[PDB]
Amino acid sequence: IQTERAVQQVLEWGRSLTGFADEHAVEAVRGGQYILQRIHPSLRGTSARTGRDPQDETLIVTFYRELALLFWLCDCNDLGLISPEQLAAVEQALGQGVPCALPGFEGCAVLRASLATLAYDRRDYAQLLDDTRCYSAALRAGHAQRWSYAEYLHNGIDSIAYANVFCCLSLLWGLDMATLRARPAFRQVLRLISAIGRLQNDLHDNAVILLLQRYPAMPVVEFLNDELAGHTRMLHRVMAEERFPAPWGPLIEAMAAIRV
Amino acid sequence: MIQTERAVQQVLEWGRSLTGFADEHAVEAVRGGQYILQRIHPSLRGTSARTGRDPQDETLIVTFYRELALLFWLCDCNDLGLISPEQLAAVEQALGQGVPCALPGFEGCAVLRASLATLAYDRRDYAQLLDDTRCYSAALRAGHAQAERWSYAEYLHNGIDSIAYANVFCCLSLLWGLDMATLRARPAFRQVLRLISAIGRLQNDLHGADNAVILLLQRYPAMPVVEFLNDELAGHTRMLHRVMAEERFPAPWGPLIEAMAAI
Ligand SMILES: C=C1CC[C@@H]2C(C)(C)CCC[C@@]2(C)[C@@H]1CC/C(C)=C/COP(=O)(O)OP(=O)(O)O
Ligand SMILES: C=C1CC[C@@H]2C(C)(C)CCC[C@@]2(C)[C@@H]1CC/C(C)=C/COP(=O)(O)OP(=O)(O)O
Repeated sequence: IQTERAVQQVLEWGRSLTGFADEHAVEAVRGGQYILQRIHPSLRGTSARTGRDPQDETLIVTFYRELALLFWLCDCNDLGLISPEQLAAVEQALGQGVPCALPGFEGCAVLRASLATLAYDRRDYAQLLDDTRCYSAALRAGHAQRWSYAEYLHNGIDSIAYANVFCCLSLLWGLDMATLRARPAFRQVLRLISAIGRLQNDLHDNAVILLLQRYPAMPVVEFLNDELAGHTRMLHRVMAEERFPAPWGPLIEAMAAIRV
Repeated sequence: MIQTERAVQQVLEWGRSLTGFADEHAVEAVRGGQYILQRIHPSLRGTSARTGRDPQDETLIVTFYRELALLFWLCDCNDLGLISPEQLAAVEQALGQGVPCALPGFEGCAVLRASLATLAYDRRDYAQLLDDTRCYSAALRAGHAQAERWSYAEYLHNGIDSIAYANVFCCLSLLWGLDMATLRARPAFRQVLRLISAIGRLQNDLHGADNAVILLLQRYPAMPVVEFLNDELAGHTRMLHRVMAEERFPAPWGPLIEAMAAI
């Protein structure tokens, strides 16, 4: 599959989601192509064991649809694209992997049914449902926020959705994240790359704003930038000290620079 | 409960086998240790029938106090350069690997470590203590190494290890059979561990070796450093409270974490 075929396949499915915008499909495919391209070499290697082809169109489009779903949900929250009633119904459906009870959101059932069918290790599917609920809640709790930088960063780590991205990749290509999750070190890296992602976004409510409202005289911009530097170094140190199975090393690095 | 001065003397007797050990190390260890044991005493009484570990066992108590004195002494070895870099490295090897120290003047290390191994209710806790000892050691040196200054993030991550709460909890679990090795399998438990440790680190830096306050002030002179940290400390406390509520950890973990927050 090239690019517009993927974009159109994501867009076609998006028509079954009220509030879906073209950009949700376009940016999901662009970000998704970026990640898959950076981990391709590592993937084809594991392809021997799993039997999951890096170029499998079905797997690629499903991965892109999950990314589009994440972008769409974020806008639904930040921009009120759909009603609060609709959002609650959609989040309930996506979090349990069942059809939405309200009309105009058939895409939820389609995507989740697909993920269940394609899950290499079904434990990743349950984990994805879990990450979806966490994500939904972090978007809501953050929108409704008095917040300390610590609490902000803790919630932001879940609202950035990197955990969901990793879990979807594991689900489709059999990357055994369900097993790697048991290692405290892996969990640590997950938190760091996510915080990196959250800071990069807030810098590019939001961190900068939150700290400015509270500390008018604080160089919040440089501070937050040092924080980003700080987290990146800690990520590297742990990446070395620990040795994660392909394609996790290139994947984590890919996520760190997705600011391209 | 062994009398205070009798415990101090027992800690001091062992401490005499560590170059640079000072009376203060034993005295402060017994004071902090008694504070902790008194606050979790009712709980330990409750688990004693199951474990066979008596809250008033002098051997267990003195051993816990000696580990606390060890941590105080190590902090000073770094902070005041009581021993040479070569001697500190050898001490870290013995305490972090559980082997005899290759250099003379530190017999107390292998002695305390051997007692802990022998006394461990669940031997996993001993290996955990060795791990926590390595983290604590590395953190003391990293902090002291702190030129290119650390980010607040890097500081707190390191201060979480340098505060030694993990070590204290692990030693308690080893001695009184508190099943920390199993509880550590729960993500929520590991989170409260990082939380209570960050809390202890912030409180220490504010109340009264790189310091959070002097750190943020040298890099961000204009920012209201102290105000910020006090806000971050309240933030960690709120997070801790909610997790402790959501999750209902077996006794004595609730009282133990509560006691550390107030110490
Ligand atoms: C919109 C996005 C497209 C997909 C893309 C991938 C490929 C997953 C790589 C990471 C970035 C991204 C998810 C990208 C951005 C997603 C999104 C709009 C983030 C907005 O912030 P978020 O963490 O959702 O919380 P908040 O609502 O912004 O507070
Ligand atoms: C490890 C120590 C022994 C036990 C003691 C109790 C009894 C729990 C009371 C709280 C302190 C402590 C945990 C104590 C801590 C030793 C130590 C000096 C903690 C401060 O961190 P440290 O590594 O010294 O870095 P810094 O010098 O504060 O920058």
